[PDB]
This record gives sequence, C-alpha cells and structure tokens, in this order.
Amino acid sequence: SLFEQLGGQAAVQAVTAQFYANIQADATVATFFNGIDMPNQTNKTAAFLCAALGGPNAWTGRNLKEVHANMGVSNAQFTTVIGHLRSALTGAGVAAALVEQTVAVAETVRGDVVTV
Ligand code: HEM
Repeated sequence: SLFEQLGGQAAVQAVTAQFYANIQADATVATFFNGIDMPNQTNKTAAFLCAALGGPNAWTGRNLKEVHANMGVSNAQFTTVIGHLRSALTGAGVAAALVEQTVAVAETVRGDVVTV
C-alpha cells in the first residue's frame, strides 16, 4: 500500500504536521484555519490519509463534504493546499514517484472540499 511505502503511521503523521505548518505559513489559505485546533487537524487528517492510502484503519470521522460546506474554498486554494502536501512529502524524503501517487489520492477529495 502507499501507506506502507511511505513508512507507516508515524510517517504519515509527520508529513501531515508539515502540511499544516505549510498551510499556516501561506496567507492565501491560512485564514481558513483561524481559531482551529491544529493538533486535532493533524490527527484527524492523518487518520483520513492513512485510510485513503491503504492503512488498516477505515475512516470513521465526519463526512468531508459536510465538513467543508460554505467554507468558501476555491479550486486555486485547493490546488495551493495540494502544493503544501507535495512540499511536505518531498521534504520528508519521499521519492518523487511516491510523492505523486500520494498527491493523487489527496485530489479525490477536491469535490468534497472545493465549493466556489
Ligand atoms: C483549501 C483546502 C482545505 C481547507 C481550507 C480546509 C479547512 C478545514 C477546516 C477549517 C476544518 C475544521 C472544520 C471545523 O472546525 O468544523 C477542516 C476539517 C477537516 N479537513 Fe479540511 N481543509 C482543506 C483540505 C482538506 C484536505 C485536502 C483534507 C484531506 C486530505 C481535509 C480533511 C479534513 C478532515 C479529515 C477534517 C476534520 C473532520 C472531522 O472533524 O472528522 N481537508 N478542514
């Protein structure tokens, strides 16, 4: 699985932490996370990604389309966020092909997150 190729549950956690640090460092998207519990964000997104990447635990959290309804996220903002995931994975030493396979899994939620 892609979850295994990445190094496991701790590897996905670390990437997810860097992904959110990157998002918060970018003014075009950081505003969305004002007042949000970031350790919880990291934990829930890492769990979501572990499941999506073929890990052993199915996602039992909230429905992402309902979660992101009327948040006002555009495709350019989603694409920027995918860039933050790409840089987090690359920075973690993930090989290019695997970076791209992982990014591909995170695109499938574009329809649930983007609303405008
Ligand atoms: C521009 C892109 C995105 C924005 C602005 C965004 C924003 C947010 C915010 C503000 C929350 C917290 C909502 C609340 O407090 O009720 C949230 C929750 C969440 N987001 Fe996103 N998000 C984005 C992309 C993603 C992506 C790419 C994923 C998965 C790969 C994702 C997965 C989640 C999950 C799993 C939760 C928590 C669900 C739960 O509570 O069970 N988000 N998002």
